[PDB]
Amino acid sequence: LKEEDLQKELQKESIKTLDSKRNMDSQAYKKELIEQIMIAQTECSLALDMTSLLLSKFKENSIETISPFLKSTVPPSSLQFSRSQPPESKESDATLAKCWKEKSLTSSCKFLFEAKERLTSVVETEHEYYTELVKVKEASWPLFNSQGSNHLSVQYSCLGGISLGLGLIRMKP
Amino acid sequence: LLSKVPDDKSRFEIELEFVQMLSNPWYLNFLAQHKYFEDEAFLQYLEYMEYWREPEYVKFIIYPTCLHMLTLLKNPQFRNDISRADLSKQVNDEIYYEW
Amino acid sequence: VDLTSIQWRMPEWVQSMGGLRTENVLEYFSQSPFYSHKSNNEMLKMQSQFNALDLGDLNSQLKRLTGIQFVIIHERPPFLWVIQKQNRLNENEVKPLTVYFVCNENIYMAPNAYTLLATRMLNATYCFQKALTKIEKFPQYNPQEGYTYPSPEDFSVVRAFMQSLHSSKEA
Amino acid sequence: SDSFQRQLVQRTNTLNSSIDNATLTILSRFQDILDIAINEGKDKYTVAPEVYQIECHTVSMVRAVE
Amino acid sequence: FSAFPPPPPYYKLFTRENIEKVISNMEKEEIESLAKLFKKPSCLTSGTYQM
Amino acid sequence: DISTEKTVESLEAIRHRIAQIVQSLTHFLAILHQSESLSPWPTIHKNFNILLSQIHSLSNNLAAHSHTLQTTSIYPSLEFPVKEQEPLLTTLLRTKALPEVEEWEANTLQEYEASISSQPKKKEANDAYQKDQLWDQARIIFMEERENYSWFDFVTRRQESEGEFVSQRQLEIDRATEEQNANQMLTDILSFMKSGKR
Amino acid sequence: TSKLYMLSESPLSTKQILQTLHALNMLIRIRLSLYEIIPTPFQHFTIANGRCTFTVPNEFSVSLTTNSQDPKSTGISFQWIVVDFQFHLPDFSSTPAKY
Repeated sequence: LKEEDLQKELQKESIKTLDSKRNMDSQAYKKELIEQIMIAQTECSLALDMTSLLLSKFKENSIETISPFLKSTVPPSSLQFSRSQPPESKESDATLAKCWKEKSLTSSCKFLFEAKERLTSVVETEHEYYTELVKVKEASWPLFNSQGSNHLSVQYSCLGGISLGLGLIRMKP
Repeated sequence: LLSKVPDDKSRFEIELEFVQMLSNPWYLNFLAQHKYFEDEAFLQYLEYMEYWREPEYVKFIIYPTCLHMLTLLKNPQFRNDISRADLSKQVNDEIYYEW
Repeated sequence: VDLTSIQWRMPEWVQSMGGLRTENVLEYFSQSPFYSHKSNNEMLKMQSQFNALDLGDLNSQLKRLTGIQFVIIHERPPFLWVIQKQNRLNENEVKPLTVYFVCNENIYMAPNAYTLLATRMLNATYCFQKALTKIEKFPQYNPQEGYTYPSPEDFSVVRAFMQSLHSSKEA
Repeated sequence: SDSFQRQLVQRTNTLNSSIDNATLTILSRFQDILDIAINEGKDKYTVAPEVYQIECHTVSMVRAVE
Repeated sequence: FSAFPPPPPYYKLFTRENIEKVISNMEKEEIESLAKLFKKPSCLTSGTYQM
Repeated sequence: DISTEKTVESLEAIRHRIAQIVQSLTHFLAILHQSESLSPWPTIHKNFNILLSQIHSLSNNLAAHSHTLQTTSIYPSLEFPVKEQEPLLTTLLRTKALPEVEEWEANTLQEYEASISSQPKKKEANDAYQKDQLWDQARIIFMEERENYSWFDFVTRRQESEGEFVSQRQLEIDRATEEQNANQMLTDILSFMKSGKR
Repeated sequence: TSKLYMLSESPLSTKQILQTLHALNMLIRIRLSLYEIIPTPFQHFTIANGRCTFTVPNEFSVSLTTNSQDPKSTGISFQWIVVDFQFHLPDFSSTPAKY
């Protein structure tokens, strides 16, 4: 911010639908991920705990499987189960399932298409770079893979002298 | 793209009531949990709710809070924190005290 | 109307009658969407009009009768009761169609193990699919640079600063 | 140390190992998408894991290609 | 355990695509007219009080 | 009571499976937290895969004991009544779908409503059956087609098999014998130089 | 929770923000003239455009040069009741840029 620039902009301003219409971090993606797996883990851990309570009524195997917080809080042999009758199936529910799978397949095939396109761009640049490297070594300049293991380096100090100097070719894109 | 099926009078009765819902903080919390704030259409509909601040229209609204609530919701970090239960209780308690 | 996800009670009713009883647990049940008015207990209630009754009579007449019946499976006086929507076509043999939960003046569905574990698995799955779908678009692959997500002199500049800072902190 | 020829054959067996491993994961992944593509049993709870699997397998295929 | 009604379906209708289609309508001056009928706020004067 | 004990062993098996997947999820969480920057795609992807294997095993168990699990029903009683005062029970045994799942379902059903706007419903179910058939046919013909090819050979396509043949192990045996006889040539010439053996 | 999550209307008057800047610079002059402690190498200062600026000769293709102006509300005049101290806010110029 500069006073002259601003006096220019503000001096320029002195010269001058009811609906209002308006149109990332690797750490941020990280947070989204850990968030999601954490909610998964809390759900599964809950199911685990409950099943463990019941079976712990009927086995040693599930005093082990129940969480220490829960087994401290509540007495074992707490839950029960009785034979009952399974619920009526919902037509909407099955039509849902089929709709889900169909959308899943279409998603997959689209993803394969775009992945093919991006990898074709990649292979294109790669082909460019390597045709230039081939051009270079056709002129009998030795080259060695660089220390970073990315790209390759030409040994310009290959005619002679004391020091050995080599430098990597990079594409300025 | 289903054809719209709205009613004229009914949707201003309804949009009034919806503004009212926005007054409630717990409704905002559920709304956030259901990730309705993920949708851009929702946010444009919020700006459509800006029509309810107009005098002839606001003359009808019952609970003033919603208006404030609406300006509060224009900050997205606020949306993710009304997903939070703690802040939700903070907001409810803040009204309760004003009340 | 999905009956299982929901949690119902009428504290107004309970206070109207007063305390939570065996028989009042079955009446409370009668007020709930869980109870069905075509029930056999409802047919009995219709047949007797403002007279005393007895509970042993209640079970013994439940078996005498054939059809859909709601009985008490387990009973705990202080807080919780257990009801089931058993159907007996004949006496002495009953097929339980649903079980039902009563707790702290509250009625609950108490659902089938398959639906609980299944829904749990479904949640977990959904989390997975969402997280993976968010991640899969992000990373970049260059074949010489590797997988990417979008100097030592400067490091020494930092060392100089942190050492300056440690100095000022000690002071 | 190993012989010179030992070095050469060591390398090629390595490059193979890696490379048939990648092709084989391409094949096997596509195969198992196919195994899962039918929606006849159609337990919606079984269909949803299936959806996850599909996504995860296609991504695994692209991984192998890379 | 506690739950409230979802907002109107036509919230779900909004897109900045259809918005851009109605500003293209404005630039020109069926579907578009239905969209603007949808976008107006037609207040009412008298006669209705219930929820 | 026989049905009861069968349900007991069944739910024991599902308990073990879910235990293992909890362990794998916690491990994933740990690897995620281990580095401040997000972890390398190869490793996280590997972990998505193991997670998949776990959940697949679980879905198989649930569908195998699906009948015995949907006949049985769970209510707490007797010994939980000491802790019965708490709403923890309601939260633990709740079978409400997650809110995201709930919406998701609603949206997909709306999509079906656009589709019924397109066409009548009775026609839909038979078409669905016909498609499932299609997929099974695609599966078996892919198995056949694949078994037909040869994979772990050097330039040995079907077409190239017709063309020529190339053997790596024969080359290797060749070079090995050549180096061994060459070494014998060495030791022989060395003993010649030291003391004539020409 | 409102005031922390509140957000102002999005228009900022650019003539306003100039006048803020003027009053801000002017207010750093106020502060500094009656700020208790200046180090003697800092004794020459320029009250810049928006900024306070401070120069001390240095190497590595630059001068040691820092710019200060501050955002703490409470103190703005209390900065003078707190002659002892102040939040100040910097902006220093060297030959590097990001770091």
